[PDB]
Amino acid sequence: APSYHVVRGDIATATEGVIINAANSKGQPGGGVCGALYKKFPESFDLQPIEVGKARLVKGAAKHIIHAVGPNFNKVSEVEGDKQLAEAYESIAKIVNDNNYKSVAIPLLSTGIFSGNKDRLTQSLNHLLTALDTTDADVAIYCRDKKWEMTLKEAVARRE
Repeated sequence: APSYHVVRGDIATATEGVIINAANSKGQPGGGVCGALYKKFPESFDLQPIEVGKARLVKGAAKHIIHAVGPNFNKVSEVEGDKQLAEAYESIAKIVNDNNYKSVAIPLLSTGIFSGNKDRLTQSLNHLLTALDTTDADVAIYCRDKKWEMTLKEAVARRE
């Protein structure tokens, strides 16, 4: 178990060695970041069909990226989204150790577009910490909004 760092930036600037993005069984990061990532790295636009629970890395000549399957809680029950959330985090956590990373840019999922309505970043964070507690690497979390760097700082402070 390491520390936690927050950076307000974008996926298309997440030069942390490694990036995780949503992909789902469609291969495509739901929302809009698909466009930024394409605009700077069309090589990560693999958008292959992926399995359900499995994360697959994508091998962009511009940069290596990681693509993860997030369940849509909006049309998946708590039982299946619990598993799929931990399956994503297992694929990620195993990959982190397999590749022996010290620090990784991991965004926060299930936070509007997959969740639909309820599950939040506080929760996905909790589970992301649980998976990454299993390493003594570090965890670097972004989002371009600023309220999240405040709240994540506040909780990172209360986490001492």
